[PDB]
Amino acid sequence: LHTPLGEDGDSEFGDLIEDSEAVVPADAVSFTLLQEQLHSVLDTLSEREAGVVSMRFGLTDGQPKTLDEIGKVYGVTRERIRQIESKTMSKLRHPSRSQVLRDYL
Amino acid sequence: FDELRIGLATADDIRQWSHGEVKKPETINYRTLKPEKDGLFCEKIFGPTRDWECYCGKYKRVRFKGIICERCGVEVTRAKVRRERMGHIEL
Amino acid sequence: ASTAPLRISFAKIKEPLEVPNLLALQTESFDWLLGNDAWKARVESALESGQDVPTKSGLEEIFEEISPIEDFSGSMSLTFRDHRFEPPKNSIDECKDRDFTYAAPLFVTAEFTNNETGEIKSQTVFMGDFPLMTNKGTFVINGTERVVVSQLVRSPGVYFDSSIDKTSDKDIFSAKIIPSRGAWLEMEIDKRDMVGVRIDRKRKQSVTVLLKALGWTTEQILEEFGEYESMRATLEKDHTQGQDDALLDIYRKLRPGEPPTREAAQTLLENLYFNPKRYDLAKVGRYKVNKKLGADEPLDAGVLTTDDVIATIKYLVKLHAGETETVGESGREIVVETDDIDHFGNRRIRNVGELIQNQVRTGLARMERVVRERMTTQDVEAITPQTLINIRPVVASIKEFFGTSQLSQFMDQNNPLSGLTHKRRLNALGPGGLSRERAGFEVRDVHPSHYGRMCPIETPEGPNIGLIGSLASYGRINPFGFIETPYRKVVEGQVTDDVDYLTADEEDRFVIAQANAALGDDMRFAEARVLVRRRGGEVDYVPGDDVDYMDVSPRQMVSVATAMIPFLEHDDANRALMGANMMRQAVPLIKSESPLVGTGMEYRSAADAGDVVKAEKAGVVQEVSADYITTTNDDGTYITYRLAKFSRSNQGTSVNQKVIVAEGDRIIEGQVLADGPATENGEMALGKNLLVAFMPWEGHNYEDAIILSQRLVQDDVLSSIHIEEHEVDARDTKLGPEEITRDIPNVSEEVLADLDERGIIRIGAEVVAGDILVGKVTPKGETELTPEERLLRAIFGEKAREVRDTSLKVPHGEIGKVIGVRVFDREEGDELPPGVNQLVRVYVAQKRKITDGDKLAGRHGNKGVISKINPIEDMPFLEDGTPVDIILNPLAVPSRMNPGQVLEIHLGWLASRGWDVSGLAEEWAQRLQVIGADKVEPGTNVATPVFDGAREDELAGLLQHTIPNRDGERMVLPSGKARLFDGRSGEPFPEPISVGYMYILKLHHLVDDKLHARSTGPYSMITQQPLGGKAQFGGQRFGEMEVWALEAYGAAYALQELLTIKSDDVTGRVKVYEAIVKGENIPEPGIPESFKVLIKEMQSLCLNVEVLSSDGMSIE
Amino acid sequence: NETIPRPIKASFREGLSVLEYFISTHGARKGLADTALRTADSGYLTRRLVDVSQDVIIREEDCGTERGLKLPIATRDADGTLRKAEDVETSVYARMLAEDVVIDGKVIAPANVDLGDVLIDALVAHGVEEVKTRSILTCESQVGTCAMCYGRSLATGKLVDIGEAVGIIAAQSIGEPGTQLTMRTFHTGGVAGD
Amino acid sequence: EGIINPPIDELLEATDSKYSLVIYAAKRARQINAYYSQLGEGLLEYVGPLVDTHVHEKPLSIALREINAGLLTSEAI
Amino acid sequence: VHLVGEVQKVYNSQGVSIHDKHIEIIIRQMLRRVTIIESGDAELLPGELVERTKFETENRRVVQEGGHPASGRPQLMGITKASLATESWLSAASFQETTRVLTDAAINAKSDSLIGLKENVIIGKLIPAGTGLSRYRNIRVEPTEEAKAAM
Amino acid sequence: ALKRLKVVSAFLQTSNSPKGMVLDCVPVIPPDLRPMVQLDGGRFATSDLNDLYRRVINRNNRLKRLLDLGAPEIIVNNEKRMLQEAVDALFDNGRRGRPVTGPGNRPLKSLSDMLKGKQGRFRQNLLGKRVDYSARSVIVVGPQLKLHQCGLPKAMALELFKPFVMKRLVDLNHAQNIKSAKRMVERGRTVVYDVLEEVIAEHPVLLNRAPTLHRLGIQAFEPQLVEGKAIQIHPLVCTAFNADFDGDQMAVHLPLSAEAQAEARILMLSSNNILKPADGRPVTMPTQDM
RNA sequence: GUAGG
Ligand SMILES: [Mg+2]
Ligand SMILES: [Zn+2]
Ligand SMILES: [Zn+2]
Repeated sequence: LHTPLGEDGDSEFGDLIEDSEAVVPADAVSFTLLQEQLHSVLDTLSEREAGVVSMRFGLTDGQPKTLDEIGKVYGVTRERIRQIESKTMSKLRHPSRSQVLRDYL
Repeated sequence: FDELRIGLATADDIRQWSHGEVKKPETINYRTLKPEKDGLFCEKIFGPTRDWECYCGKYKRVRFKGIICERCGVEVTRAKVRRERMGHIEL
Repeated sequence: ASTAPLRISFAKIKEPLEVPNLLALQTESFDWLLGNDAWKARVESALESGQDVPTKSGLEEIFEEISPIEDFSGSMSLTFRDHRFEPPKNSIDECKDRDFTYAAPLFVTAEFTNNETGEIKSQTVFMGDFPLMTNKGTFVINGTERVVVSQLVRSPGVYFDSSIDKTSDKDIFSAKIIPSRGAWLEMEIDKRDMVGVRIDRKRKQSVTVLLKALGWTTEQILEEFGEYESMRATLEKDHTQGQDDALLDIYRKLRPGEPPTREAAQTLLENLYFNPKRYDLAKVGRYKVNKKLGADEPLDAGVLTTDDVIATIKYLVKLHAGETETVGESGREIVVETDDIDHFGNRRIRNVGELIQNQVRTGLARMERVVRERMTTQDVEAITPQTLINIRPVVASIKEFFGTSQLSQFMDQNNPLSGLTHKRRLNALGPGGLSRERAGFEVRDVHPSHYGRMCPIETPEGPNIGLIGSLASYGRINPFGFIETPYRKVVEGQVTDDVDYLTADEEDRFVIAQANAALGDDMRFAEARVLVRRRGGEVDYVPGDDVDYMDVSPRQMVSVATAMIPFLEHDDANRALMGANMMRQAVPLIKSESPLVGTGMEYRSAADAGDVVKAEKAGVVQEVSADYITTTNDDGTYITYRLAKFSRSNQGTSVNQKVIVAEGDRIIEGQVLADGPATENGEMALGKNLLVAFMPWEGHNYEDAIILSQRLVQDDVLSSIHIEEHEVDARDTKLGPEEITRDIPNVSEEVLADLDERGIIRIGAEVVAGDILVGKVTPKGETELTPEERLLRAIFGEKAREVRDTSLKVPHGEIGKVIGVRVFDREEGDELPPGVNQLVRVYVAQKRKITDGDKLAGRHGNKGVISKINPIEDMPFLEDGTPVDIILNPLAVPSRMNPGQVLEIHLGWLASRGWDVSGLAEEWAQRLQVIGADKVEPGTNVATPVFDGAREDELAGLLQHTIPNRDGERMVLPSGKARLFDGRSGEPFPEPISVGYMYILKLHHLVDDKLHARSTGPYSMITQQPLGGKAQFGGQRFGEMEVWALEAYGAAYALQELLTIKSDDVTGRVKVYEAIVKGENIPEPGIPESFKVLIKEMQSLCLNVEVLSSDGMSIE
Repeated sequence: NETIPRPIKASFREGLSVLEYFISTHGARKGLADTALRTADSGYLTRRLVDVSQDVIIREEDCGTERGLKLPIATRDADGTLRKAEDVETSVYARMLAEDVVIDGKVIAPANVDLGDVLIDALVAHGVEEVKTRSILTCESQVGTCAMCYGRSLATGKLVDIGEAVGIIAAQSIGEPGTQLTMRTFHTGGVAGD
Repeated sequence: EGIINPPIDELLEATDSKYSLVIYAAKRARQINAYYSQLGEGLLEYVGPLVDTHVHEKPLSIALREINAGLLTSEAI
Repeated sequence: VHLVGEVQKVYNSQGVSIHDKHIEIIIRQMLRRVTIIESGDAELLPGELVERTKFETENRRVVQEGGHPASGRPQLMGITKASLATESWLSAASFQETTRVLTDAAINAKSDSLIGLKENVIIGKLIPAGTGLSRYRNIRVEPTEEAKAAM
Repeated sequence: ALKRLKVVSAFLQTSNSPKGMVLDCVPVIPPDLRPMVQLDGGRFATSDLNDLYRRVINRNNRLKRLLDLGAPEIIVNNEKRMLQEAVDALFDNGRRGRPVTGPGNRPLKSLSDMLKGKQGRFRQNLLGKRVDYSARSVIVVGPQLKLHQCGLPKAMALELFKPFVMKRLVDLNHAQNIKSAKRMVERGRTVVYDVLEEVIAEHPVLLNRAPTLHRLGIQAFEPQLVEGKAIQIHPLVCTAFNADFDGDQMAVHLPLSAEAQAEARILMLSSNNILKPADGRPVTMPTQDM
């Protein structure tokens, strides 16, 4: 990386290649706005529906939880949880609570 | 920030800084392109190459941070910790 | 006859000797190197003509130089007697297209002769591909046209120097014998009143011990040195005596730590100086040494001898004694004198052939070392010529020269003039020579010897001032490597026709007159008094018949680029320097037009340049079409020439070629049949001729700026095509192969509207910033989707497929219409580098018009940026109603001392509307009548040679007698000015203004390339400060000087943000972007990063740099 | 650095000749080389100046002492008249008068009042030959150098505010014309060291 | 309607320094900007713009306008 | 006076004119140091460079202690030597010559307090010159009671 | 004896013991400061410190191996000398004998070489840093401006103020969301340019020229949109920068914080710098044509 | 490396 870069002075091949680990502020703030808007639309729905979808898709922890995995803290059945998840997906699929999330993809 | 004191660095201080000890000239595998063990770029001395991914793969997710997997000994944290932690060679 | 179009000439003296082949420098040297048919033809032509010429080709010279290899037994040997070449497989255009180094095979007949077997075995062996010089002096390497430039250096031989030492209060004399390749030896006298020798400056020593070490005895040395008390003092002070004692002393001093040994010493000195391999003095070295030291015909080739050593000792001591004239040592009487290194007698230029010969010689020496090692570790009778050699050294070295070497430079194809001035330039920078930092005041400045050998005007005006220089117009190369110039022979006060070529030193002997000096009707001098020059650059005069040589033409000193400027004598030195430096940067336009006012040499500088397409047979044209022109000769050969259309040049400009010749026109051999870029009827045309007036105008032309009509924008008068080529490679990676395809992931359907099914954009589909040109997709990335993305996809019912888009897009700020796309594939017959499966290169071509910010300049060093393009009506319009196309500040002209531009303008006007002068009978009228420039029609060009240019009386008389343009009136007053009506207000201006035609060029410093802005972009890796440059969205640098300015104001906060938030702080940067876009106040910066890197580095040197606080440890 | 015996006998309007052009180039190229070298030397000098002078900062409103520095108000005073010095502007203007002045038993310039055209003109008219201007050399301040002694700045036309960077502006002012100096001995005269 | 819209000399006399003025105007502008970014939590400590406001504006211009009108004040701790 | 006159006559030759305060700052900076001679009671080395302020403090200390003061002489030194000799190692290292100064500071164990300009620019803190100064940073802005009454 | 006293006193006064003169363990750099980044095409790239570390490690290992087995004094002494040669190169290559050339075309950058010189860490990455929110372009004279006005091309202004333009677009409801606003600004529709013309005003930008000899090199201006791609500058202030118009280029920095813009309003304004500080004479009244 | 400043 300390090669002359073909230039006798003031240059180094080590100062011409961009990295990839660096966080792009644009993408980061877009993600933050996505998180806030999704949390807002999530609060718009019922608090119970909100909580169950959040725990299923893991919106507070990195790893999502399985259906029956939610039926221990909340004390519900593996098929009840599936049913409320299904009707949550049905409601969120409504064009009402989709537009604000369309551009986010 | 009130001063930047500088003095002669003894052997004990160099040991204190070190989070391990280098024992080989290895850097990476020629076929897997991953850092080798106990040489330069070793994960067990400097830090994981990817965010929260241990070398063996016992831990790969973000939730269970601040723990060392007994397989390879890597400590799951942000990759940026590599930029700070330092080792030391013995003579 | 019909070589060039009609052009009236204002010359006053007829040039005897026509300009030589402007590009002979490269082509002849390479022809000598190859030893092809042309070189032998020239050698025999010179020999029959009597001119000296080398009869030994460089390549066969180096191959014969490597003697047959002998082992410790010397049983076997290998002779490389003869080489040969065959037609190269690839065509020049094909090599340019497919990235192939244009080359031909090199076969040599190797003969292995062994005495132990007593047998000779002959075999033809292929040594390696050899790059070849095309007919235009350009080396096509990897599809890029490189050029190699001759290099000035100090020729080998004996040199002497005298200096003054303040401490000694007396002069100190020194000498050196600089070799071609071997180690260098120096010899100082009266350093402290004694003498000594530097053997590579190893240690202090005397001359006496060296002489004793040689076979010459003390007695004979005293006998030959008894006439100089200095040497007597040296030796009587010398305590040591005897050859062996001196030998062991010098051996111990040179290589201490081991006991002395007689044979070891003897062989070491022999290897150091008398071995023919270490100290091989070049042919020029001996040729110079014999003359400088006066030895009469020593060995033609060979290392230094003890006789030369004693001769230089004599020369040095004689120079010390104060004697000026002394008997030569084994030679005639000669002057003893310190020699100045700057003098062109001691400066020799390596041309292309010599450099390539040196590099291939190094390669062949490596080959000899390898094959000698192999022979030392090889068995007898398992030895063949084809097995023992190894072709790796030679090809490795030749490629390592043609790439990554200072003298191997990128061709500049801005216009044919740029090509020529790149070909001819001599560079003092290079390996084993005057580097950048080695420069001094003395070398850079001009010397009295750079006359007719190096133009003193054009040199880069940047830091490398004077370390590069163009070759003179009439210059020629000596076989040794010196530069000659012609001179007409003058006898008994008359002018003999014969011309003799003189070198740097030989010119010193005679006294040479000046071409500008008048010459009467007879061959004798018109005036007894005449200016001349003589030894040392003196310019004293000598009336009467005393001279013997005179410059063949007035334009000897000036180079080709400089000689383009008309009315050069009037301009200052600096402004002609700038003007010549600028003509190389012009860009060709959509349509070119030859200059109305300009020297008569542009035709030759165009024809000799390679860009034009000239016929090579004298035939008749049958069919004419833009793509190709078909001609037939009377012999019967049918030749069809292909005209290049819109092919990207090296710098990124079109190279379109037009067609001149009609269908039924005849042709003489060499006639131009098609223009290149910036050419018209075969005559150079780098710009266009505008109407111009000198007057301040509302402050829109303040401090060099320029104002011009919108007629230029409207008629495409100043418009240039520009083609950008960008490529992508379907590389294969560990996870899998990349695919170029139409199916791109996670994009709208509309963006993929112009893309073909294969995924490559169509031809002619206009593009804009952010568009898609070719659709490439990564095989896969390890995806660990985030919870928010998972929810969004589940709600929307889409699949995040592994393949990722990495398609090439048009770069930001770039527009254009695609004209051409080329595709190469692995599985097809085409070969690509390893790994890559497919490559696609796409052209985008646009037509940039002249707009605000574009630079502009003329030929006399007057340059400025456009500042306003006013409408057509706002321009102050002349009396008849013609607007003035461009307005120039007059304040610049007296201050910048370039009065010529003014003269040109008047003559320019004179060329637009023709002049009629018949029977007027005035002095200028008679001069015009005899010259022939008496009757002219409007629009015809005029030629004013660089130093034979028109005087002011002629211009005034012509202005007085311009042809009536309309209504029988002259719009310009005899003073040269005209009345200009205002455009905006409408009333006439108070006094007449100067107006006329001026040639203006469009420099390549356009505004489109320079613009750059950055909100946020890439960052650097080791330290996260944003990486600079327009090619990667770089941030401007806030320097130490710049910070000083901000600290002057007392402003502390602006500095803190400039140093922490805006860069070098990754944590705060995203926070600041969040705060801005959300709408809150900026947060509080923390510590930067580069300080952390620095303390970590300083901790790695065993220094425990602690960031402490007043109350113990600090918080960070 | 030599001189020829045969000067050019023509003007750029008339048009030089060949050898005349050559011997003009002789000086032109040397001039150009000098400018490039001068920029390297002036830039280096400016850098050195700032670093030694960076520490000083005006860190006190007014001084605690009274000692001053004597300057000549008016020099080259012809017979029977008083003439102000040619370079009074770069010497005593903008300073501060530490002690009060009395020539006819009455104050003419009150203490700690700047020196402009009117005050200096009145003082020289009264016939004063020298004055005691306050200056930074004799300034005694525990912290840096007080504003009162430094006088008034030049870019503002008013007394210097506390905390201004006087060292950096001083160094920049010294270094700015270094490029503009561009002068050298036209001829050595055949003697080295004289 | 410009950066130089409030003449500087009046601001300078009230403040007494060329640096105290910038610090004090900047603090006021920060307060106003954070008030406009309050978005409704309604902290009592914050206060609004005393002088009338345009539909689009920068807080610093309003701050400097108050200083010129002199309705504010400062007191070093 | 000789130095200022010499430099000014050098400058005005072409025509450029600068005030004398600018030169006087530097000329004062040169002579700040002093050469201690007869360093008997002061107990430090003799004939080595010494800051004027520390010289005065040491002289006051020793005369208070009852011992006589070590002598000293003014010493004019170039700008370069003066910059290298500065108390703060970090600023000195940032100057042209780095290895020697870093080595000497390391062996001497000199803790650099961050007072100054070129020391704080690297750390990214606020330079203590003008708006960055302490007294100019710790005010509070309050609208007047009558202003809040106005609304 | 004076120099010896000086150095001896230093050890005596400071707690650090002299044994640190001779080190015993060699610290290593954290790896990201010596990155072995991956390049497209199967190639690689590495900072030279890796090579020096490898050499010292190899030689130490071989010395250890030779010490475990009974070995001659000559060989072990030679190896220890080699280890000394290696560690010294790591601290500073080329301070003794011939510099480790490595590939042969150039010396090898050691640890000390990064802290010293024109390209060193001090004088290229702690004093003079690069910065975002900036631009550059050729200049042309603008006489119709005032003493505090400069013309910026549309593209330059748009790329400098992108966050502000996006926030304004979402506030005016032209853009539905931040992502859609970003899409619209990258597309560059006329509504974006209208919003830009609204937002730039009453916000100072610092124009600057490269040599910046004296503190008038950086001056604040109130921006103004204009077509073309060349900045427009006021003639009067041109002579203060020493700015010709043959062909020039000027950086245009942008202050963001409240303090920075306040400073550019009060101090660095182009109208409050009439007098040059060298001699207290006016500098903003040029004379070429007027 | 070479151009422009
Ligand atoms: Mg300029
Ligand atoms: Zn693991
Ligand atoms: Zn004071």
